[PDB]
Amino acid sequence: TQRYYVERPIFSHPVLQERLHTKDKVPDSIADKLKQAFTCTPKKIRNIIYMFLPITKWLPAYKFKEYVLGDLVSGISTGVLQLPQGLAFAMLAAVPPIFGLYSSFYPVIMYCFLGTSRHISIGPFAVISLMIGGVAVRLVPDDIVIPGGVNATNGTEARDALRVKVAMSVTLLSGIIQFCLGVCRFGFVAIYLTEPLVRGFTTAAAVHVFTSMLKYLFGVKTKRYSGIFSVVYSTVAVLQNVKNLNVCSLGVGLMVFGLLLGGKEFNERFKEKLPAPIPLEFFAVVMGTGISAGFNLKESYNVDVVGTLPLGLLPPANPDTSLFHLVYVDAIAIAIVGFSVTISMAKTLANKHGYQVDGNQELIALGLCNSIGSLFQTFSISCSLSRSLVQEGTGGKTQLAGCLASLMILLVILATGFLFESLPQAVLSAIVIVNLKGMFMQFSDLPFFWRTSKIELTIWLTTFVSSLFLGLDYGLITAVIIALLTVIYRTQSPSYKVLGKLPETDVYIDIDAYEEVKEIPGIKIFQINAPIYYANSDLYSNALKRKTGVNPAVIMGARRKAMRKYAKVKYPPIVIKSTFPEEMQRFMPPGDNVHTVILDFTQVNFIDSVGVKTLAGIVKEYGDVGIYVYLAGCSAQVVNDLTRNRFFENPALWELLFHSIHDAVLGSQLREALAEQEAS
Amino acid sequence: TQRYYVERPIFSHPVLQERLHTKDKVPDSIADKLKQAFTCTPKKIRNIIYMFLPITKWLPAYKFKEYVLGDLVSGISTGVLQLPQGLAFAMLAAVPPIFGLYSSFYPVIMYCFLGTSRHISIGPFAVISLMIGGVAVRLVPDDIVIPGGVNATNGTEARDALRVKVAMSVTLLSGIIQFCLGVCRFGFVAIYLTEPLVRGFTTAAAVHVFTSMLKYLFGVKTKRYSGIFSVVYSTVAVLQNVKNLNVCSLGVGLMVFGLLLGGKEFNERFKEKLPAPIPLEFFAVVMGTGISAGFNLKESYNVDVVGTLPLGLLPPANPDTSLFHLVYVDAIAIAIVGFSVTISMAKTLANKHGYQVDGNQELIALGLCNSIGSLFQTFSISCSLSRSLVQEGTGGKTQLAGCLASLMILLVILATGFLFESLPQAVLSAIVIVNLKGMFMQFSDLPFFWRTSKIELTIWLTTFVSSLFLGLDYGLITAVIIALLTVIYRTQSPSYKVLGKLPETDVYIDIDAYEEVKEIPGIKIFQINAPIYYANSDLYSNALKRKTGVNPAVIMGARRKAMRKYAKVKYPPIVIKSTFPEEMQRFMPPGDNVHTVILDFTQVNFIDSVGVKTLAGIVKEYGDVGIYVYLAGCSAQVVNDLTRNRFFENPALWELLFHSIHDAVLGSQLREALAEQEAS
Ligand SMILES: CC(C)CCC[C@@H](C)[C@H]1CC[C@H]2[C@@H]3CC=C4C[C@@H](O)CC[C@]4(C)[C@H]3CC[C@]12C
Ligand SMILES: CC(C)CCC[C@@H](C)[C@H]1CC[C@H]2[C@@H]3CC=C4C[C@@H](O)CC[C@]4(C)[C@H]3CC[C@]12C
Ligand SMILES: O=C(O)c1ccccc1O
Ligand SMILES: O=C(O)c1ccccc1O
Repeated sequence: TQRYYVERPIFSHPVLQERLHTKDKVPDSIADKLKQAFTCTPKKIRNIIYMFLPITKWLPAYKFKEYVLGDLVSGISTGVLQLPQGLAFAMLAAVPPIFGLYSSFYPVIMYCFLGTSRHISIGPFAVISLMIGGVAVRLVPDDIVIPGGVNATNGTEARDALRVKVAMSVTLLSGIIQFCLGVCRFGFVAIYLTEPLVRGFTTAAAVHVFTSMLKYLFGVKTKRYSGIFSVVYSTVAVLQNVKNLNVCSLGVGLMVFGLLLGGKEFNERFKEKLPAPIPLEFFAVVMGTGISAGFNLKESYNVDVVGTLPLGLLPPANPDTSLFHLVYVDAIAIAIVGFSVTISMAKTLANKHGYQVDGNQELIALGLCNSIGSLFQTFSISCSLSRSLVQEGTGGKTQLAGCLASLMILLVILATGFLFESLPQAVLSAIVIVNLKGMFMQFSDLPFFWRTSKIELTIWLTTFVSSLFLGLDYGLITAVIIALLTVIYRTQSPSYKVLGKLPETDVYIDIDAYEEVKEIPGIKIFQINAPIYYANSDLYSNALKRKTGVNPAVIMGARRKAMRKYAKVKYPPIVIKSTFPEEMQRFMPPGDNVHTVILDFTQVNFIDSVGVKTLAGIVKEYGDVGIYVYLAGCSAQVVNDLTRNRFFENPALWELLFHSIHDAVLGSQLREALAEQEAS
Repeated sequence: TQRYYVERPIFSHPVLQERLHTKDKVPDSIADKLKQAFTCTPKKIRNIIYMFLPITKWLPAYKFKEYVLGDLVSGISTGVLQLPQGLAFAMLAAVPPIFGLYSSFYPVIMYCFLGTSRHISIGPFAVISLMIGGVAVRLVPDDIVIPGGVNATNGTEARDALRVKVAMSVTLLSGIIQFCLGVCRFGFVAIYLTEPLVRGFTTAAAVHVFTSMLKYLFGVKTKRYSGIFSVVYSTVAVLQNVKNLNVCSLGVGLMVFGLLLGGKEFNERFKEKLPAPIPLEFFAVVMGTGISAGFNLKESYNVDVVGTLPLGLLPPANPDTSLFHLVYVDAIAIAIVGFSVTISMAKTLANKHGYQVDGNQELIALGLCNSIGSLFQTFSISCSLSRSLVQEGTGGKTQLAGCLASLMILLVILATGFLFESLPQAVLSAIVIVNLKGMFMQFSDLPFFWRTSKIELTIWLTTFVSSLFLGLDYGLITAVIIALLTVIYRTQSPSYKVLGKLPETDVYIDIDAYEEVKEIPGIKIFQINAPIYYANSDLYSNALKRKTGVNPAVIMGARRKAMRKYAKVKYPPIVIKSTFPEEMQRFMPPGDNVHTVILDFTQVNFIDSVGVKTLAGIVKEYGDVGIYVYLAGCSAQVVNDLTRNRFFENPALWELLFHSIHDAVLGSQLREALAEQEAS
């Protein structure tokens, strides 16, 4: 075995520097640092193509034997869920339902070619649908008259067409913004989305969607509220109008809701019994449409249905740029929110399955998908939380599962779009509510974060409140800023400790922690685990004067008190010897007689101009009353900050630095002993 | 002499903890922590009275012999400057000039009793006057007709009265806000005003005031612009209308401007020749009014003058609360800006003269001053930069200098208010411009901050730009947020270093720095001088895998490449031994053969849940390829973060911690030697 044993002279700063000679670095010209980027070797261009076109990467290396069954089952199980969710989100956007299926096919196909993550199901999203519907209603209210040959029997088809055009324009603008952000390498901002913030934002969005689904379930009409305090206004509106509900719609919605809970719990408790989970949503919609067609609930009890569904695909429609100046803000908000949600899901799924995703490629893929979708009659979309988990939980392994879902959505569009025209809105509302239960389950993080780390609990609660009451567009920004400022709070509330020396060793630990550490007499040690930047210097000085019990101001006051009570280019020395008579010392109230204060800088990352000024003031003031101050553990970075500022214009301040606490202790003790020698 | 010498066993975590026994703390009940606050000893109540009423402190201890002359000279020299500045700021607020003298007397008298700082000259401020004028014009335009018995010969007196009432209401609201903030102990926020931010904000405000003074100097009329892009719009407006200037007003303004520069430079170069500096502003206004009265410039050349000045004080006027819902935002902005500026000046003057100021008492004093001034026909004010520098520079020592200035302003109000009625606006504009030169001089910080610290230069430029183009109300908030986020940027761009061991000692320094440090073979050391919070873990992992040249992913890839090329409750061990055949090692491209990676945690202040997850992933992944990872310098705080999270559910991870880099090196070397022993 071996024991920790080192023998060496006391390493102050000048003693250590005379033993070290700076190395000569190799400068890299900014001109020669650009030439090597244009070698254009086949490997480099192949890597670039692989980066921009991930389909060329994971498709040739497709391991058939263990991917075919999982991909097929996951694709079927996610398409059967994407259909009712697509229709439901279409109605939330104040657009005809067929546009939900239009928006659930083109971007999925494009993301199967341009996407990096291989476990997310891109498609219609509830939050994006809500925001698109809000802007569509804001631009096009229910009071627009068009004399385009239509008689007095207006079916509001013109209003729906204008709303569709508004959604297309804002989607195209959001896609262009996302593409421009992606090519600008901005996707590096996704790292600021901490896990508690994402969980809180998703839960708040889940509450918004759940409360926005109540009017669809009950069947009562209610004007849509968008903006600040939207959730509370919407819920009080639906509560005021609840007296005029539709009994049959509520009954069928509650029945399918209970059936969905029963089936989901059955699958959960019979997980081992199944080779592949049964698609419950498909059975739910089949039952709903069968009953509705059986009893003709559209008119017999005034139970509104999804409506007619035209067939056939549409040729590309070149949009107009006449609405950009009206919806430019909301398009930016849509792009930011969609990218944030999709990057959070892609990152967490990649971490779970052991790989990596690219933020910039995600932005580029979303931008191209949204833009070309706007050319192809499609509104803005992003990743979907519940749908992606359903696709993965059933054995999703590559992105071909999304392609299969897109293909079956195409099949429904072309062939059996008429079959679902009688589906009541209650079934879709209950399906959305039941699939959103997984997001209600995230309240378990409240006691958990309370036990583990209260700062993250504060971030979670602040994000949830800011995204619930205020609009989702600005709640995310507010939560991000609060999360960033929590670091500032942490650096403004550090742990000031006074250290003591373990006997016979060099381990220095807090004096009030372990009952065996003993403070060295005449030497006080202070430690701060935080930088000394502008918003921290004053607190550091106050803590130094309070914890150590050595305040030069009160020392001078007591010295003058004893004085009045008894009576009835070169630089000056940093430490002024105590010009206090020994006879006057008899009238000097007792004290610890501290002769040196050691400052620990091992846990100080940086110091700025305000910090340097405060440190110089501390050194000068403490030296005024004849108390030496040494800095221990000054890293090379902090030494550079001190040198850059005006701290070291007096060369005699070089010797105050040291390398370790024990080095400073040995130096101070040796200096005291040397001063003892010449005393007598 | 003594040499650094320590002999001790290797201190891992369990070895150190078995030698330490936790002390028992003394709990302080939240109930008994409140009882001692109500002792109500005479000393405590005396201290409270001293805190709330600083006049009771520095007045009884007034040292006459060295304060009388300095206070008198400073008070005279600051009153003679406060008068023209008060009149000039009155006209900038779109109120009759007499209200400038009303606002220059009451709050100065009150701050002489309720103020803490003893070197600032409270009074009218250019920025506050500009904002008050902006809100007054916004509420009361030039198109208001009142049929209150006034004939068609309307002198716009009603419009001026409404503007005065608006200013009074907003001033009272701002005063109430300041008082409520002060009693709430909110004045603790003043620490976020770093020096570069304050300097940049003051320079931007100086530019705003200078460009707002051009129309007064030239004599041309120009409608006032308030809000975003106010400076550029105002300067292009005054440039477009310059063709209709008044020659005589410009001539007298330039003459007094040149005289002021000449006299100021004369005082600067004859500083030693004077016992007390001559008041140049008084001579300037005397000359201007003498010439204007001599030639009657009010009508002879259409040179506008300050106008008539009514005498006599006014009885208190109880305001109205009918304008709060219109000006509540601007009152809040006024309060914040005024408190920020005054606290910056008070803090810097206290630091210069060696004492301290209280932010909360400053807020309380400003709130009471503004409120009771609004009762006494006075608009909102705060500290004045140039006036305070003039007061302190001539020998201002206590707050009685402000009282003398208030008394002489009262003398002018009561007796000689008519004498200054013919003073041209050109003289006042040139006086404001010449006294604001000291704020133009602050561009010298650009090369200075460029040389010292580029981050503070970025803060300075961002503050200047955000406060120049955008309005001063929101530029301050934007600059504060940017300054706070610079810390986040600093923690996101740390300095990753790979350390080496100085021979025969225990000093570990960067391997690419000093040419004598030598890396220990088989051991790689990594150090980060930043926390490991959520927005930093990914960069830390990438830097660890790049700098040290030990990437487990590429190691596994190379191992599998050699493999395919050659062929033609208990827990598992953390480190899995390399199941790689020695024959396959012959096909394994050469490497450094690193057997242990040491992570330096001496400069890590805190770690959060994301950081803990990343650290656990690093440990597991590095142990997968048979590479031990040790943590060195884990402080008790970081150990607490790791324990609170789920890092230590496997007790075998306790031994991975250590106390110092050399301890970890010795432990790893000893473990390798022990593994060597049983090999053969
Ligand atoms: C620490 C953080 C929160 C500081 C910055 C907060 C900013 C981004 C917040 C605080 C107050 C917010 C505003 C509050 C209310 C509204 C009205 C609403 O109809 C549109 C958004 C808007 C205008 C918000 C925009 C974002 C906002 C200005
Ligand atoms: C945290 C970092 C990004 C700084 C944030 C600065 C925020 C709070 C600033 C910057 C730009 C500001 C906006 C600029 C202009 C206007 C128009 C005005 O009629 C009302 C206030 C309003 C809407 C401001 C609100 C506050 C604002 C949004
Ligand atoms: O339906 C979803 O998948 C969903 C996901 C997140 C938030 C609200 C939602 O409705
Ligand atoms: O007159 C001043 O002292 C002053 C100070 C700061 C900004 C504008 C100003 O006019």
